[PDB]
Amino acid sequence: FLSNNSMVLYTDVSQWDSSQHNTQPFRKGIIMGLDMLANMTNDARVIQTLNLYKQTQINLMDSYVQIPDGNVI
Amino acid sequence: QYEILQKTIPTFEPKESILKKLEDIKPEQVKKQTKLFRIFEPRQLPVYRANGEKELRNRWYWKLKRDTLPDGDYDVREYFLNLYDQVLTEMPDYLLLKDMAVENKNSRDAGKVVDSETAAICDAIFQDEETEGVVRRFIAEMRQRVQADRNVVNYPSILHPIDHAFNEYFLQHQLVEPLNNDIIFNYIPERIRNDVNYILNMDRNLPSTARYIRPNLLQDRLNLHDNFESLWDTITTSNYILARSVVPDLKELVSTEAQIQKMSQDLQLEALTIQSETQFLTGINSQAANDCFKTLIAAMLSQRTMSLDFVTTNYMSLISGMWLLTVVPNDMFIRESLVACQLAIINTIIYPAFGMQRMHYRNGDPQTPFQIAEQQIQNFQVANWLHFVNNNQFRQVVIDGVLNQVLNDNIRNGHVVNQLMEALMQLSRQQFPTMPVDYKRSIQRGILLLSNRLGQLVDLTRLLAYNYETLMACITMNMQHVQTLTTEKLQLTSVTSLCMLIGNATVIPSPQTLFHYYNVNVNFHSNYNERINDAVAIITAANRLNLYQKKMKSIVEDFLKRLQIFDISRVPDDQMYRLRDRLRLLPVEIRRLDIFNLILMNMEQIERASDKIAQGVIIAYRDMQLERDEMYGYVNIARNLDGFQQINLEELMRTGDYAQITNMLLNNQPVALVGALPFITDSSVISLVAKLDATVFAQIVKLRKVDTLKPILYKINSDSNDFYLVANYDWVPTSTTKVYKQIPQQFDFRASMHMLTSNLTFTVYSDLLAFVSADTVEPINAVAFDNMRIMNEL
Amino acid sequence: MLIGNATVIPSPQTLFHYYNVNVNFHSNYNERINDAVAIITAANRLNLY
RNA sequence: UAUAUAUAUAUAUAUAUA
RNA sequence: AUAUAUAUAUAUAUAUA
Ligand SMILES: O=c1ccn([C@@H]2O[C@H](COP(=O)(O)OP(=O)(O)OP(=O)(O)O)[C@@H](O)[C@H]2O)c(=O)[nH]1
Repeated sequence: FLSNNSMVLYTDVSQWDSSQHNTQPFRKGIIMGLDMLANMTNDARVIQTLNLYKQTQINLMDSYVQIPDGNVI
Repeated sequence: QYEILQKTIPTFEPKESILKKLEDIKPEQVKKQTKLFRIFEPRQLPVYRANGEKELRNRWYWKLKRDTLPDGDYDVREYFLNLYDQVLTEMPDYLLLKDMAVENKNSRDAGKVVDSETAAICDAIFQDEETEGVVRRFIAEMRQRVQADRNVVNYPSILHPIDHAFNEYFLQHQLVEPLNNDIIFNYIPERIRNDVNYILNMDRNLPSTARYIRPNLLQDRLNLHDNFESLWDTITTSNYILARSVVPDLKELVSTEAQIQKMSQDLQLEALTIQSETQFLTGINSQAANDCFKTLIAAMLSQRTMSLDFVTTNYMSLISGMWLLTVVPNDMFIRESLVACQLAIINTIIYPAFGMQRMHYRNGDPQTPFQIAEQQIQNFQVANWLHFVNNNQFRQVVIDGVLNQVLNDNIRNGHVVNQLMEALMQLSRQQFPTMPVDYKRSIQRGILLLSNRLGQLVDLTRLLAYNYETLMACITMNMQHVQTLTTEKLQLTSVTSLCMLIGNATVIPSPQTLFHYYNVNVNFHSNYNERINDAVAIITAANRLNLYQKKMKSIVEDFLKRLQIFDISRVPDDQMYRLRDRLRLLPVEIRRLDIFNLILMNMEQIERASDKIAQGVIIAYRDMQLERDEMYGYVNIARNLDGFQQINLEELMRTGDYAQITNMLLNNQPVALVGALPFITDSSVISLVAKLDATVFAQIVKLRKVDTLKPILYKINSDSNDFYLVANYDWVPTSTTKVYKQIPQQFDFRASMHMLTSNLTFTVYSDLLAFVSADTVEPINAVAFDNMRIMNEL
Repeated sequence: MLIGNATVIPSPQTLFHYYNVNVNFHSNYNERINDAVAIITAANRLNLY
């Protein structure tokens, strides 16, 4: 689509991890998507695998990294 | 040895709400009241004679319980909408008086009065030494009257006449109807108890006592399929997933886990390997036959529009699509994708068979390419099947008060397959003149895998139109046929797995999953009409109470909330203020209309008989005698607002143009302000002679604000200081301004006793299909609407 | 399709400021025509080439 | 006079990428 | 006495008492 009436636009975020728009509004957009998908089906087993993929997003909304230095962690 | 480095993550709470399916919506928990609805309470007040001196006896008077009336004439009407929402949640469904009846402490024989408060009143009058004797004798002969043969009682009460008209209405208007064996069987719909295959049985018979609360199952007064194409999409995708749950699995697929072990230990003994008698094709599985049986039935019972998905280069999926369009009516398949499948049968199978030129079908022609190829074709048997597909329509009939769309009579029979396979045989005996011979051999091999299955395809049509016919008896809401927004993808390579993988085993829906599909279409339809009537009764009571300032988005926001299947925050103000113009035009249900008139008739008797709010002050600029009362002594009160020009202080704050009053307050014209003012009490008499009551209005001229108005209500009596001015000097007290305030009523004990009546015992039962225990006849001999059976083919 | 049922009104503090900036420009535009005419005309009665 | 149908094997390592 | 996540293509290799 490159022509003389067209404009291409390439952007690189400085860091895709650890951006402000990725902590809260990215997890809670996916957890909401698995609430509307828990109503689509009827099994006790397709809901249960979709209540585990929701549980890994609740647990990653707060996280901690374990990096040691010297003798302290 | 650790160290914690924690940072501040900004909190982000998105607008959302929980959405439940139709399978788990809790029914409305029934409300029964514990104490009477009391808004007036007797109180002990001192009494003053005509002189002003305090009398030795006291007197009882009706005052409000928790008299919290907001000031200003608009905030009072906002209180009475709030009172109207308080009587509705306290209004009981069934009210027994044996649960709320406490013992009278002293009577002739030890009887019961109807509440703990009205026993606390009648013992307060007995030990009060100042009471008369004939009031005390009336409490002695105050017992209950019980009648066992009609099981009604008559408990006494002591209620205010406004309080009595609210409790008398709760007793005569109850939602309990009697219940017995011959009315449980009327709860089951007519197309199930008049069905041969299901045999209905019950153990216990209910007594002549037991009652049940019938749900208001009248059709949707909102036409939510008319112009609401975003709310009807989510009220049918909530019904399509419920209907998919109750459509049963095919008997060729499903069996228990241990039967695989039970069939593996004897498979080497009894060699039965080609009993299934089918030619295999690549892309044929049984998990798609079980899938296409459920997305053909559950997309009909909820009226989703299916969308066909296929590839043109599969000559068998297009032949199996010929069975699909001739059973399911073409109004359900979506027009952009029915046409591309209805044209692909023409340009591949029908028109090369006769050697005709393949049709130029432009985009968006108003005639579908079966309706344009019954005119262009010259055969008789394939122009008789193309006439049935062009005129296959649902037949909107109303049955048992529920309009539901039955199929054509030939489709329930199976005779449409004998119209198709009579047409699919003449098309196979043609020559295919233009096309080469291997193209003729590629259809004649594939069109004969479907004509060999006539006995198994004349019976799939019977079974598919019997599972749809049986389950349709269990709906309650009115199914309308309107094309929805989002479609349900039915793969045409999954009808081929249905058409040639079924056989000789009726799957009939068991009656334990018909009673569950019916008890969740009642529990949602009765949770619909009890949210319409709860949200019409506030919209009509907002316009009747003259609330011009209330934005009525909020009382439609919670109407869509209590229907548990809608997400509120993705429904804008456009689809919540159009809905207000529909809920306004509806008549409010009779229990809410008869109780709003019991507020509207005496919303001026609750407002006038309370302290800390006075309905406007009048100004005279002349000495006039203030009238003597018995509970106040000497008070500058005015019972009628007559003879004076009125200013409406609801409007003087609304428009805010104070030019009328501040030109009428400097010239000393007699003015009667009208509103709801908080008044203060100035019991001293030497403030009256100093004319304090006139000096409070001059803060309307310098300062524009009128809400900071406190009119003076004098009270001159014996306990007031400096009272000897009234005693020695022969003068009656004269004021300048008097307060338009009403006198509280007297508590006359013998005129306030009311004999409340109710029944003795109920046993209110929640659902009625727990009693009747149904079971199905053996599916080898299971009978359709014809008395011949289905799955009769060998 | 994003408006609501909540009206906006030019408040009278920013209704008198818009008036006192349209008068103060109109009374400045007319007071500089009267200065520029009274010099052009006075350069002609005085015969100033 | 007649020459069949159908689109995503698995595992580890390696490089390019995110 | 011994640390290297996940996905996407691509190539090399491998299956056996
Ligand atoms: O090994 C990798 C590399 C990349 N990624 C994922 O790819 C994303 C984008 O990878 P980039 O290399 O584009 O990240 P960046 O924007 O931080 O790079 P610079 O501007 O600082 O040069 C990363 O932020 C991470 O999510 C991985 O998951 N694993």
